[PDB]
Amino acid sequence: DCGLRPLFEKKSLEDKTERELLESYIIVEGSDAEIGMSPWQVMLFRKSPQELLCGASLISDRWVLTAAHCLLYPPWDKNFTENDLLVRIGKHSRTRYERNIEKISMLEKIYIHPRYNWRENLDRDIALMKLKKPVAFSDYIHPVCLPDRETAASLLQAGYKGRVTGWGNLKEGQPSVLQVVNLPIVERPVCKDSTRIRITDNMFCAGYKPDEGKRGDACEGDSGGPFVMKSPFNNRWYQMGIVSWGEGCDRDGKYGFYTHVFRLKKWIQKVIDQFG
Amino acid sequence: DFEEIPEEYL
Ligand SMILES: FC(F)(CNc1nccc2oc(Cc3ccccc3-n3cncn3)nc12)[C@H]1CCCCN1
Repeated sequence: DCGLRPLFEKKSLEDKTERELLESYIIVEGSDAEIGMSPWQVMLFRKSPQELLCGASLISDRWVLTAAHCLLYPPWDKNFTENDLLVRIGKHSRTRYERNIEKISMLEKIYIHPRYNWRENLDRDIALMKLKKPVAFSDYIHPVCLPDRETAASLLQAGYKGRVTGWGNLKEGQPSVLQVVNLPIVERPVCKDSTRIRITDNMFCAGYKPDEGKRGDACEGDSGGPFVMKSPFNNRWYQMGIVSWGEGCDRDGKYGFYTHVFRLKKWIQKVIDQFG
Repeated sequence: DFEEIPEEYL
């Protein structure tokens, strides 16, 4: 049932920019998201003090996927436990408590990839969060699909556009509602040559070239959010990447880097059918 | 600037 949106696919209605994604299968400078556009978008919220930590995604009624550096990053003494965070699902507005719409859940357990490399390049920047109690789906809460080998192979290609969402800063200042932007996947060589950082296979970068004219990128607060694509084969939405890092935001000649979800699917399935 | 959420969750 994953990847089919109650207010769109289920009703055969399409959001205003999805066609841009399909046409390519041959947040800074983003736009406001329509209601129910990303029912899997999750907000990582800090209790004391109350603030937006990062983005995240719902992949089942009990699991949330996000970037590991959102929880653990020694360079900034960042190390959160289950009791320090809250998960807000079904939101649209960044600051308002959407009564009768959003759902807030406590965490039962956090799982960070054992080989997450915070010391150097944030390799394997991924983590799973098990909710204490299952959340009920609705028109605004619905899981995204995780890719299978075949979907990843045919969609994760240079020039193919994906979509990123989040309540992060609008510039390297904050949005009132969920922002959205469609970005093209960039060739590995171009990614490697734009930074001094050692890029691994567990990553991919996306963004427009400085001469493409179009702008767009993730930014602070957006980390841990989903990079999703719509399969033109079964019309479902699949999460291909996780907003991981970047040097600044929407800076020319630079690109956002994402955790390669499929490459780490083995670890994901292993944790799920072993701890819950 | 975040609106207070129910105490039940906190
Ligand atoms: F480039 C860096 F030096 C700095 N970048 C970051 N280091 C630690 C946490 C981050 O979280 C983000 C979030 C992000 C994602 C995509 C696009 C822009 C951003 N930024 C938000 N602020 C600055 N960049 N960038 C981060 C990274 C490279 C990888 C190893 C750690 N240092």
